[PDB]
Order: sequence, then structure tokens, then C-alpha cells
Amino acid sequence: EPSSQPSDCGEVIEECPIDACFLPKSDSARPPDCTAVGRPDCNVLPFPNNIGCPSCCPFECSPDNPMFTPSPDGSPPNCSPTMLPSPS
Repeated sequence: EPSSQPSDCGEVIEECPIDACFLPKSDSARPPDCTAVGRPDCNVLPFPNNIGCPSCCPFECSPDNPMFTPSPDGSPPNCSPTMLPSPS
């Protein structure tokens, strides 16, 4: 299906988020992470969307699931856009 995924750096590397989650996640705070509201059933990465989920995102995904701070410029993006100086 995808002939090109590792092209950004780590935004596109088997990463479950993407707009497939619901928008580019770190957009400006997309819908919550399911368990995060009380959907532990949605903690399952492959989305059931047929049992628990009221339209949030799942969990697990990759080694160490914590992710925080949205905004398109919320943090030093790294993987080249941070290499160049743009402090403030």
C-alpha cells in the first residue's frame, strides 16, 4: 500500500497518529486519546470504532507512548527543522 513512508524523519515511521488519528495531532490539540476520556477498549492500536470509541485516538503505538504540547511550532520539530537557528 504505502510505497513511501520514512520520508520526513519520524513523523512518518509506522507512527499510528497522522490525520488518521484525527488531524496532524500536534495541530492545536485534536480530540483526546480515548482511555484518556474513559475508553480503555480503544487503548488497542487497531481501531475497533465498533465497541467503545466515541471518536478519540487509541494508544501504545510505539516505545513510550507519552506525547504532549501541540501547535505547528509547539516545539523544536528536530530532524532538520531545528538544525538551523530559529530560537525565538
